[PDB]
Amino acid sequence: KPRIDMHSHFFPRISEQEAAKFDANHAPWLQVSAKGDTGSIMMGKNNFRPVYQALWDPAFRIEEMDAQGVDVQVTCATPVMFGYTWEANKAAQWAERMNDFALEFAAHNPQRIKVLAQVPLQDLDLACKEASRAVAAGHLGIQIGNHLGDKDLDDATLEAFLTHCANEDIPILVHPWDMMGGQRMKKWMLPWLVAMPAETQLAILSLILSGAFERIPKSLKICFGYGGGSFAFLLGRVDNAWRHRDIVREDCPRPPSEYVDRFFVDSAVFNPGALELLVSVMGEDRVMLGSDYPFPLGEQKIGGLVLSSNLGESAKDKIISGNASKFFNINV
Amino acid sequence: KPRIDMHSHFFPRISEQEAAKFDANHAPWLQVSAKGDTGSIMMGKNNFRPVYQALWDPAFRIEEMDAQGVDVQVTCATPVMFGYTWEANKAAQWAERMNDFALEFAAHNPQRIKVLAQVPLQDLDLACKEASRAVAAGHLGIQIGNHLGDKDLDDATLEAFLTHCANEDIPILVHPWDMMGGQRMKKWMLPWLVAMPAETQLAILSLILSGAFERIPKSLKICFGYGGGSFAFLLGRVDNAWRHRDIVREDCPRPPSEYVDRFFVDSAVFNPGALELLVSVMGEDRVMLGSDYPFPLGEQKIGGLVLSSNLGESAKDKIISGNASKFFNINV
Ligand SMILES: [Fe+3]
Ligand SMILES: [Fe+3]
Repeated sequence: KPRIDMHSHFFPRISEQEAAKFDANHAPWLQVSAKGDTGSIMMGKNNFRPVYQALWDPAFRIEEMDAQGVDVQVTCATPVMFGYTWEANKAAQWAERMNDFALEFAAHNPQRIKVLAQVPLQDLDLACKEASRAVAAGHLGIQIGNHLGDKDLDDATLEAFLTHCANEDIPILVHPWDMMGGQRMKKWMLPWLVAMPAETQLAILSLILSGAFERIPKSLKICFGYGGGSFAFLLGRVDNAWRHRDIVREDCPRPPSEYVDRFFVDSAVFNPGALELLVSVMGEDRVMLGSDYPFPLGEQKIGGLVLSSNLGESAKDKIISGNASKFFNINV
Repeated sequence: KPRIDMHSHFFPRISEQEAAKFDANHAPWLQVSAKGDTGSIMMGKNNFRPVYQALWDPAFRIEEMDAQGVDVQVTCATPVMFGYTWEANKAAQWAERMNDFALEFAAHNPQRIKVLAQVPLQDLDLACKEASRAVAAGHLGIQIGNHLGDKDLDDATLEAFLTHCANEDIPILVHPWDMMGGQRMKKWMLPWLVAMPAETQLAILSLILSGAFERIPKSLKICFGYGGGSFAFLLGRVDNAWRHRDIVREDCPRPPSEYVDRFFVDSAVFNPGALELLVSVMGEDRVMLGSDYPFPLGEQKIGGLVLSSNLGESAKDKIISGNASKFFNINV
């Protein structure tokens, strides 16, 4: 039964001078070492993130895919690539480049590497153009940040985007980015451990409590990275809020727990017990295998947590294969 | 078999005339209505927060305890009473009276209503003796906000504040306030559902990943509110990042999950699976029973979630009674 990892990232071959053509210092580019096994993602003239070959080089990535026993990998842009804050034409031009770079990457092996597209999400019209064009060009769906500055997914622009994709049977993966906190989580990767889960939970709850799921067609295929943050665990607090205060219930007609059937989440939660609570809340039909490859905080043995757990026979195949197969309509 | 609820709040009988002796601009005061069953917390002249009798009336509170099954109850100040932004000598006096009004509330019935004190935490020195006075005065411990502005618990002054408390054996309850978010979480009580649990997790992670537990004595008795937020669910992700990045690891010599035997959490998690995970992570000797009385979002039937769960009879006694009895020094 072919293992599918749906959460993985790539970054293309962009030079410093090319990035500068979009933005002096907000546009990302890749610095590769001369040997070319290691390198670093660069913000203007500034070190952003240390990385290795599997991120840019498809040939290298394929061996590591064999090594982990991963047949098909659905990879997407690095959240830093989004450029949601720039001028729309510059960001729309950017997204066409990146999504093409992505097809170029997967040309190496169409059968085993699948790509998701990015969109200039600050401008609804250019975003809908890109979403459609890129799926036409071969992408299996779209990856978007969880918020545009102070605009959460409850915002009419982000709804109208999701409504678009639902109507065109385009699947969406939502990745947290540009985390809250300001000047509080500077040390020990706290952004990744505190805010990122809260960001994702806020994404989920923005749709639930705003009554977004009532307005959006039930045919939308939407997924949340990293086990939907800390949603599942705090769900009971949400339901309690919903029942005992009216301002929590105004725009939401059903108990918030009833909306678990309207979205998906991936398996990356790094704990046996958290995974078992996840499947208790989400159901075996709504969890997919994501690893966050090939970043240091991604599950280093892909499928490790799932394959070693004590869940259904059917359920295990579902999470590692069955669910991701329908969701992205990959040829099984 | 004595039920102890250790997470509850009060507000005192403060006339604006006694409020103005400190401030008529930020210093909050109590407005008792017609009947005398609804009241209001006023911010000098305007309406901050409306509440019902149970918050300010001890006599009424006793009766609702009697109806609820609660035999002993530990109550602490409401977050708006903290004024950690105020001048160190203003707050040192303001806090002294707030803990006096506290003790006046507890005076009615000391056997059953116990009190915890607030401090001018923005000044270590002023806050330190204030704790000692209040404990010598009748309070069983102290209550602090999780963070002071951009200063989290990884801060030396705070760490020293906790070290003062460990030394002089004063137990602490940490309560999230003034939530992160900026201009984002506006409708549906999102600050209280997303930000709040994230604050508490951060407070816990701040001590663990900084290595603060390597310096603070094992004798510190410190509790985190609301089940430690999303800590227990996300602990696996923190262990995984520790294992895979050197910056996460640098100031924390043991794995993060090792430190769960250094603090306590309350049981306000509103979900039976969340609770069993919480106990699985922390242990039955480290969980205490909290309701967050009398706020609407606090548990309706105090203890309901514990008593209707799959835990050891032995285990339910420790949560309901045992642990709170050792932790606070309450004659059963
Ligand atoms: Fe990722
Ligand atoms: Fe509280």
